Amino acid sequence: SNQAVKQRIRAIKNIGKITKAMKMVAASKMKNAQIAVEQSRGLVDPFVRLFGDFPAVNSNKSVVVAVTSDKGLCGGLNSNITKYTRATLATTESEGKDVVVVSIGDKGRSQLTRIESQRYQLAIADTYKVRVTFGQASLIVEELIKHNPQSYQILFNKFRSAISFKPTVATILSPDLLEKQLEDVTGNSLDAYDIEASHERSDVLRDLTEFHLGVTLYNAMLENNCSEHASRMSAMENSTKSAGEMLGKLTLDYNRKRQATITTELIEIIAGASALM
Amino acid sequence: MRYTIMVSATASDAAPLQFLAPYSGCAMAEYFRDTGKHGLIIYDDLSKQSVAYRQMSLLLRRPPGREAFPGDVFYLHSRLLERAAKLSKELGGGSLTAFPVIETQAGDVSAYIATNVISITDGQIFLETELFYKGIRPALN
Repeated sequence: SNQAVKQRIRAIKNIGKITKAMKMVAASKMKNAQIAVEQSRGLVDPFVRLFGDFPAVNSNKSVVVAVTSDKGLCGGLNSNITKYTRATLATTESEGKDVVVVSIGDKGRSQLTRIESQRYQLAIADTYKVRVTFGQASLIVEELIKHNPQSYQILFNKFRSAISFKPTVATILSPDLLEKQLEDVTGNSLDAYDIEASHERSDVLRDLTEFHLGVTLYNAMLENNCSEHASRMSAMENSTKSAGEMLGKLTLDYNRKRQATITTELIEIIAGASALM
Repeated sequence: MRYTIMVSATASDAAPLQFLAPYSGCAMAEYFRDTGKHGLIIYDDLSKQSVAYRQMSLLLRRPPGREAFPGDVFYLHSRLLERAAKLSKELGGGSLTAFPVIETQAGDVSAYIATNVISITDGQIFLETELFYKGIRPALN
């Protein structure tokens, strides 16, 4: 029974080196993806000051997108926005709203089905395999104009620093389905702007909210992918602590068995010698 | 010192003098138990008294035990600590309060002499070495 406790120190010592490799694998991936997050934060805000920010609208049809990770050593990141999904998918539920639940990331389809499966329609995955691009985030967005909701709900984790990741609900309204209806104040707040398009205001806003959808989608799965690497970094430093505290209790247990087996094999030698002498 | 007796069997002394020193001191503290007064006895490192008794038993060529202890090392401490009693009213009402001290190696309380005195005494005062390093003193677990 002194080799079973020695082969466990074989296990915990390499786990404590696997999980310290993944701590700095996810730490170098946190900083070379930070040079893409703050660049992508630029294009988000001219749409949030042109179209405002209207999360609490009573739309007829909605598409909620909880964008999660693909790999799952994140440490409760893909579950924290899953509870924040239904916290958002019950506040805006006010009159019997049609909802399409979409998951970006392979860890979303395994957790949104547990919470809300009948209004779930789409599952995008394998998106962080090479990198996240705007042309990829346009095709993911263009599959959400196949359904025609009045609003879009994007649930993601805003990468603030390596420690804090507050969840975000970014709302995109369909062009004149509900968006100009919410700008209408004693006239309109959209009538200040001179339209310089080929065609009308009704179909330049059709061009402009798909562009507002594709920008916020590209930022969401880029802020989340950098919030993924910084939660795996805090998860793989809590499991090297746990594989060094387990390794410490297992070396104390091994040294006790090492001492007890030298005493046991010695008493077996003296007893066999005292029986002859 | 006006109320204290100091029985001392140091590390240079013979192992039968260290084995006997808690019984010598218990007999002096039993004077106050048996006359209606109240005693307090501290056996500092009763784990060192079992090591001194392990030495005398191995040199008497008695067979080793679980941790090379004589096997009667429970009776070494049980017959000692049973003398710390609260006597009845017809015996005077005197008392003797024992505080045995056991040194533990790396927090392991599942050792032989540690688990013996736990199954003799009425309670424990566990002193954690991690609460002691944080400055929480007395480091009462």
